Amino acid sequence: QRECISVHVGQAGVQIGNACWELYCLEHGIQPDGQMPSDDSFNTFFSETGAGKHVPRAVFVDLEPTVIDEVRTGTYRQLFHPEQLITGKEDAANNYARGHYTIGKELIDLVLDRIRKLADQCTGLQGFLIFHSFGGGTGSGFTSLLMERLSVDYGKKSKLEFSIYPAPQVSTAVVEPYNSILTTHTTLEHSDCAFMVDNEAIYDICRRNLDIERPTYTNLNRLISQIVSSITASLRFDGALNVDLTEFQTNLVPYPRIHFPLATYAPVISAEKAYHEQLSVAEITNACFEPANQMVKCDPRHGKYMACCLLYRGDVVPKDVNAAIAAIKTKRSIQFVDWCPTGFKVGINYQPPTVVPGDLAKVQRAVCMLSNTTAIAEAWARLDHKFDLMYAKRAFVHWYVGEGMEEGEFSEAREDMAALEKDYEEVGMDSVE
Amino acid sequence: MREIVHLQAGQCGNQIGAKFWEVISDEHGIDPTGTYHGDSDLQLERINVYYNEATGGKYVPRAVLVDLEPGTMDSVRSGPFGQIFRPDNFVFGQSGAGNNWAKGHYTEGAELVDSVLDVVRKEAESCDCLQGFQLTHSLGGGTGSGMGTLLISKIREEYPDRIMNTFSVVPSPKVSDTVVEPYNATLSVHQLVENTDETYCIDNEALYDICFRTLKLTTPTYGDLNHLVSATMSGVTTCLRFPGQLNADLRKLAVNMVPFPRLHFFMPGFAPLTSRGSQQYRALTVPELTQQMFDAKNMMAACDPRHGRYLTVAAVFRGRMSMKEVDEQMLNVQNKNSSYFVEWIPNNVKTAVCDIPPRGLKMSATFIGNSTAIQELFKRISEQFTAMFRRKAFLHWYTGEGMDEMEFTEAESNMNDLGNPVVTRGAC
Amino acid sequence: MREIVHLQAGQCGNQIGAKFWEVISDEHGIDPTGTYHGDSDLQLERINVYYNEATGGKYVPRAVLVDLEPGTMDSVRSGPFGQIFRPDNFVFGQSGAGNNWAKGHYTEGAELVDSVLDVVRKEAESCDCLQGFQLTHSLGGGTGSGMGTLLISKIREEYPDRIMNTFSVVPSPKVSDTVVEPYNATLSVHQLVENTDETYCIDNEALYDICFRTLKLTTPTYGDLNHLVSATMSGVTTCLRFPGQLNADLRKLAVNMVPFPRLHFFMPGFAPLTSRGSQQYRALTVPELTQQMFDAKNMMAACDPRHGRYLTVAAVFRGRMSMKEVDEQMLNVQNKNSSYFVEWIPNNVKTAVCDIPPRGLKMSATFIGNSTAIQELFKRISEQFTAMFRRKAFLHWYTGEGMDEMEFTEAESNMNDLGNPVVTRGAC
Amino acid sequence: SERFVFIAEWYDPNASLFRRYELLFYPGDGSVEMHDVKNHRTFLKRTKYEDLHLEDLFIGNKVNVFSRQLVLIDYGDQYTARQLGSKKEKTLALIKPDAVSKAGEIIEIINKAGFTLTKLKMMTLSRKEATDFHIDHQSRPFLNELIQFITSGPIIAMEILRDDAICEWKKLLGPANSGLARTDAPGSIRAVFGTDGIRNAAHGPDSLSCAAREMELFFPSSGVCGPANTAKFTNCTTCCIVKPHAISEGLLGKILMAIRDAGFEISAMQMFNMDRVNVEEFYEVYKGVVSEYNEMVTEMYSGPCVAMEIQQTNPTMTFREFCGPADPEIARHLRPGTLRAIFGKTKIQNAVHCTDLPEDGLLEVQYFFKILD
Amino acid sequence: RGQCLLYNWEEERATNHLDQVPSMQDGSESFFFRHGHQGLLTLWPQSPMSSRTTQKDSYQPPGNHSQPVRGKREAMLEMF
Amino acid sequence: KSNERDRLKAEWDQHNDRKFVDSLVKARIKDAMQGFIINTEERRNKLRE
Ligand SMILES: Nc1nc2c(ncn2[C@@H]2O[C@H](COP(=O)(O)OP(=O)(O)OP(=O)(O)O)[C@@H](O)[C@H]2O)c(=O)[nH]1
Ligand SMILES: Nc1nc2c(ncn2[C@@H]2O[C@H](COP(=O)(O)OP(=O)(O)O)[C@@H](O)[C@H]2O)c(=O)[nH]1
Ligand SMILES: Nc1nc2c(ncn2[C@@H]2O[C@H](COP(=O)(O)OP(=O)(O)O)[C@@H](O)[C@H]2O)c(=O)[nH]1
Repeated sequence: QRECISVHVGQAGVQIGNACWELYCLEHGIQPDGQMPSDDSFNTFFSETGAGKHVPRAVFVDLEPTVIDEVRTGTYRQLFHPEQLITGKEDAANNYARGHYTIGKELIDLVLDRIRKLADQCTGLQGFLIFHSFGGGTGSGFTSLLMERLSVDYGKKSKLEFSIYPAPQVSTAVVEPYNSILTTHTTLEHSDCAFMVDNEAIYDICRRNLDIERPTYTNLNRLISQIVSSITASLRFDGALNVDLTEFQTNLVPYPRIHFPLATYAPVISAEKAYHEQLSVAEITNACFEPANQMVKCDPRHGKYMACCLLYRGDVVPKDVNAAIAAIKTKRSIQFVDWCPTGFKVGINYQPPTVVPGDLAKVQRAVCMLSNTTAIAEAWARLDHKFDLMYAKRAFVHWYVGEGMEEGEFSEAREDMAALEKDYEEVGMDSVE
Repeated sequence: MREIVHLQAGQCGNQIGAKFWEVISDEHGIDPTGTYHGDSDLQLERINVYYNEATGGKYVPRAVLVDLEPGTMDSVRSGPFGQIFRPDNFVFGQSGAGNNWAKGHYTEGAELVDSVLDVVRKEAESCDCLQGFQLTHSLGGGTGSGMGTLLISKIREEYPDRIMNTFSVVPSPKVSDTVVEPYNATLSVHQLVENTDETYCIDNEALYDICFRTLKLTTPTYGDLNHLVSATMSGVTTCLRFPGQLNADLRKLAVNMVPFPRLHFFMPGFAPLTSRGSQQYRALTVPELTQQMFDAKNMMAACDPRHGRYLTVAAVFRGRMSMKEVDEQMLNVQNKNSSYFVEWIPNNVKTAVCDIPPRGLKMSATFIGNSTAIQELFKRISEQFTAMFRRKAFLHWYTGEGMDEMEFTEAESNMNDLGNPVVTRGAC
Repeated sequence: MREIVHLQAGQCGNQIGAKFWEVISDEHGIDPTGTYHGDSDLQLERINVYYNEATGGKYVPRAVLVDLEPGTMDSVRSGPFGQIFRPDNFVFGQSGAGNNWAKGHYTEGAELVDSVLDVVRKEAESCDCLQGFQLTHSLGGGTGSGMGTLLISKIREEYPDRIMNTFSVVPSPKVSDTVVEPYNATLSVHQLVENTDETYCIDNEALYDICFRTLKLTTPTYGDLNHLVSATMSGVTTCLRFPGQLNADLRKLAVNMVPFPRLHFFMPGFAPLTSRGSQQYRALTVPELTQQMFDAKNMMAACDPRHGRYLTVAAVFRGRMSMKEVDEQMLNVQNKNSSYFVEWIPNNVKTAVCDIPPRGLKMSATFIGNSTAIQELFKRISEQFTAMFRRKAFLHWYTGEGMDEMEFTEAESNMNDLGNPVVTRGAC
Repeated sequence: SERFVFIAEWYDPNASLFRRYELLFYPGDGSVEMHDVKNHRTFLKRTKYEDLHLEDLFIGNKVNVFSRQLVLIDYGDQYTARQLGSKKEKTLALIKPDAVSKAGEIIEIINKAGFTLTKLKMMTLSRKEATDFHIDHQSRPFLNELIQFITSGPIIAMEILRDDAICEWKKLLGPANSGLARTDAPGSIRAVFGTDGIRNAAHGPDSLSCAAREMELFFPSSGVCGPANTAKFTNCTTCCIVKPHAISEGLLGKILMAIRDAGFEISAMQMFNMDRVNVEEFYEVYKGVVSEYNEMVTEMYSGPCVAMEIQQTNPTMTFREFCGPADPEIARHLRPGTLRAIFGKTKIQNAVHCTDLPEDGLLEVQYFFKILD
Repeated sequence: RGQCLLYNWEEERATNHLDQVPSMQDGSESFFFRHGHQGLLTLWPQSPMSSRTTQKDSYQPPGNHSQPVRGKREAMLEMF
Repeated sequence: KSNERDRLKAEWDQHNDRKFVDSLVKARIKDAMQGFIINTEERRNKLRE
């Protein structure tokens, strides 16, 4: 009835997807075997065969082994369909030419065939949830191929990215400034809305609030799994106000180029502090605006909010929400653009968040905020300057140009990112006419 | 399947092969006979990479051992995991180079190079997505220096898309080991800079210091120094084998290190290295691992980075660990010691983590870095040829063999045409 | 609806507050696990005075627990009623207190103030109508002196219309547990005079006097010493939490006990104090209770009330008793000794009677006396400071951390300027 | 010094994960220390505690400290594993179909030696279960006699523990032949309460290997064996509880003494380990009625307890009059002869709980003898 | 062995459980230990491999394992 | 388009047909348990008396 298809590209996107599907299994009561211990809410992410064998509505695609093989060797072996999981035989190796131009045609036909097979058994396709990184070659170029094909094939549908934004300070690669500009330039036209997420911002969140000074990438990925659980839950459960993927993309995106919000979460408490705290709706709303619970290292005070979507889940009083909104629309630390006085969009669900055995706590209230702001121009400018200083004398260009990709697309992507940085400034500028 | 051939040639290189294949047999399970008496089941899967298959659990290694005098060939057949290398993949020829790149690349080699190529194909084809070959030669000396370059070359063509990593024993700094080493190795540098994808220079002298300073071993044997190199040869391919978060294929260690093509002469180095007596007191933790890694003494190549700079560096941290730590300690290094890092390439690191520790350990890392200071190395070797050619020394053989005085010159320039690039960017 | 924010500064203040929270959690029926088991529904009417509610009915204290060394926080946590408090309110610091007012007011203490005021402000904002703060600390020593008086100063600056209660431990004449009690206590009082509204002074020798002569114990412990203070602390704020006739909150006690704004130094007292041997033979009535309060052995500071005139007296009874007993008995006290009460304040006693007694007991009474006899406790410290300051001893720490001779002299001068009106109003 | 370590869980009424902790009892002076396994910090520093006793420290036992109730799951370290390890021995003791009249004496003589008591059933053995029980003497000329005795009256099955409890309970058994026990006169249970060598008082396993199959036959792991000989609908029925208090200090056989000497007919016994949600249903009619319902709840599920059905006899005085008032100190002066007058103290830690309201009678009988095994 | 308090005494006393051993006619030290020692690795060259990868250690099959919030008399009432 | 409306109309009424039955059963079961609640309430009143 109401289903969204999940796609997960790269080693990153597959591991976030494994976190997401573990948490979806624990939400809907799906065990790792595939059956259900014995309502129709499961028909958003899990399909249904006779003699019940609920199977996920995703694809995990990766150009290299050991990552998908980790999933089929692990504890969710029987749950996933065998052709649902896509394995290559040669790693993309951080090269956008080896993501888009050379090794993408060895798997794009099979990936599109499986997408067609999933979309055939889907009465309502509310959209695609694209999980990928701005880093590695697979998650940079294979996603560009994916959106290039989905714009042709399903051009009226909604596509929502949950991108791993590059770390503005630490990073794990030197060609992330290359890959980020190239995938941003290719996917800017074909994307509808892209929530970006920063790993070292979540490191700061974990060390400050979750009190885990030794966090792993499973700890990193479970929180963003909870983000997408908060976002894709109103088309699963019932509640006070129903919010959809189309409603998200049409509320958070003013301009066709400007479709870059920032995600953040509330109760990030660590199961030994959540019961000495009031945890009221007003203060879980107030925790979102602080420049420390943001999932991207980018100061909101260095910018203006353009839109915000607040998704509340649990024992939530809508009038307490409304009072919290009235309180937060008054203080001068938070400013809006002069053309968006109605900037807040509320979505309330009647399902308290689940927990997996792990790091988060039993919470009966939670809120995820999707705040599209022009502050992200500051974060774009850092890796923009990295791209200039890197392209000054042609470092790492030989791999990209010799794999088959033309030289001029570097200048094209550079000018497109420069045009986006230009585009943000007059939208952030106050109106004088 | 991404399989990897382990071309190894020369008495020296072959001894390196032995201890290499030992480390692999150990981190895997292959016994000195073959049967996989492996314990866990995460090691028998990605065996293809380095170990093949044969009715009877036998996992004959996909290696190609070469030499120009049936000497070490036999010393390999009998010694360590000798009875594991296929009887056929022990190609050998009756003669001897004699520390003369010439015989190695023109007269002697020519005879064998042809046949060795045959072995490769028979082995290569078998691999599904042959990740790429890898050679262990010996610039300082004969056979390898010559035969190796000839093979690296002829095989770079046959298949023009397979990272040819080369862990090579570049002539040491002070104490020399062969008078013809100068002339010889220089020829190789020339051939290597334009045939190999990413080489890793190792200095027997350097490892000696790392053996009587970090491992306090009284009487270090070449075998001991050999294990250290073998370990690096294992750390670089860890991900392609065992599982792990943030995997790291060989092509990646390059794509994220080699800035301009030519510049592909790095500097290898293992990490968790403490005295056999003070190990029980070692606090193995990412902090201490990175300390002992991005240090200096613990680099398997005489080329103090402090006197130079660093285009790009990698750190394949194998072991179950908290990436927050890896990420931070990495950044700490970059931020604090900024001078010892070029600025034109921002984010100059390559965090890569596995999930299986080297048997008998918890954490581990292999430092690979494009230290612009590899110049000091090529400089010594070049300040030796011009110290010789000038006085037409020990040149008769080379010339009489089939080489031409002119050819020698070409190398000198090519060398100084690489001993210079690594300076322009190496000062900004 | 009223709330009081509790603060513990220093080790001494921390154990006193821990026994405080145990005693009042016993009175309000709170288990160590946060839930409720009790016998009266009258206990939950004003639980939101000291306890803030949470999810599932798990009442947590509205207390902030601060110290400069993390060896008292773990002791408080590992107490029986340890994990009732908010773990974010455990505002610790990896440093050394150093029993130094300079290091508590102008060093790591003042560095930790900017973080502890954040949770103080949060606990103040999470209330509908806050009335007062209470701070448990000790003058003799650091932290509770330096950081304590700086907390008083900053909280008075941020909230100037609210009552500030401070339960303060002053050094004894019999011993000194450190050697710098005058140096700490003078700079403590110099801040405490022109700031807080209700100082309640407690002395350790007076505690031993009570525990040996009145309670008849031979090995009293710090649990006992802080338990008497906890009973007094629960009985001062009990007309606000439990119902009855003639209720009196803290500001009404302040306006009926503070004639002149500086004269706010009080000596507490609790007097249903029976030994085990005399509990069976006791004749517990209000005529007994008033005489036990006005007996000058149960006064919890080592000052003799017969050496000076009472300015104002306040008594908070608890239990079902008659105001005939209360009013006429306190009148017969005022007429029995009239030279020990002032004449410029006629009818100088305040009566507040709760219905609900402390648990297990039936008729309790807490004594608070603004009297002349605080002059002994203050002049003693003044000549101790003149003796230790005429020779510049124990002073290089203060001069190194940032104190000045001029402000040391200012503290001594203000101590003399408060030693003046206690004599002026006692001699009319 | 000389500390005892155990590993325990506590279920927190907030977030539902079992808090895993480390209990430490000091027998030199009664003191409690707890450590935390999840984060290695301290918890309730070494403090005097005069309510925890040495007999409470047992594997799977249910121990209350500071209302933070613990259940023990491991033996701490190897030291206290040695100290209280190979010590404890589980044994299955059987009251025969005879001497059920004098059941209290036998429960009392188990109680004397320190034989701690963990499971208790009163069952009329089925026809199919008899031949499973008679494996010890199968295909010898005694099956008819032993069948005719065993499957005649209700038996009482018993789980027992102490050190080398096998041979210590054989020492209570004395000679296997009751006539031999009488002729020897060693002061054994057959020497005091036997008849003959086929109907004596008690006989069970001879070793741990036989104790395993005896345990599996009489107390199953999913449960089918005992037909729960209760006669639920017998009109003049009442269900009472020897409380976990009285079980813990050990009063069960003496309660059986006191109630059978008044002619009341005990018809069913069972020990069931109380859980919170199940205690709510047996004490469902008490919340709002009694202003301290919570202490009754936590006393009920603060340990194991035996439910029992009593059949009304002995005219004029009903069971409500035999137990008298609720508080033992009400009963000590007013009606000073009741079992709640003098077999128990405090009000929290009373001896038994009666059916209170009449009609409310078959309900309790059913709860602990039909709608709960 | 070391047997002398000249240089390298600590490591001469150490590692003789590993180094100082080779029979009687194995021949000196370098002639028999020419293929190396058990260094690099700490002290345990027969230690088993770790197979506890992060996916398997962080995605184990979960369960409730809690006390049932369901009364038995409820369970019969709603079931019937 | 036409089969697209027909498919979700079919699924719509298909789970309608069972949500009907079990929702009505749940309402009647709630009525039964509140009747038993009335029983235990008068039972408590007798115990209080
Ligand atoms: N949450 C989460 N983030 C990851 C994970 N792996 C990688 N990332 C992020 O993604 C970036 C690079 O990962 P990928 O883009 O997936 O690399 P790839 O696509 O597999 O390409 P290759 O490196 O060639 O294999 C890193 O900088 C991380 O920030 C993961 O397992 N979990
Ligand atoms: N690390 C290492 N280096 C070696 C080994 N054997 C020889 N070498 C080095 O190789 C150099 C000479 O080898 P070479 O004569 O070229 O051997 P060839 O290739 O057979 O001619 C010497 O300087 C040694 O330092 C070994 O087993 N391990
Ligand atoms: N009433 C009471 N007084 C105490 C206790 N512990 C210490 N004191 C007193 O506190 C004084 C010293 O405290 P102090 O050094 O200032 O603690 P600090 O502020 O943390 O440095 C001593 O003279 C003791 O008499 C206690 O538990 N109860």
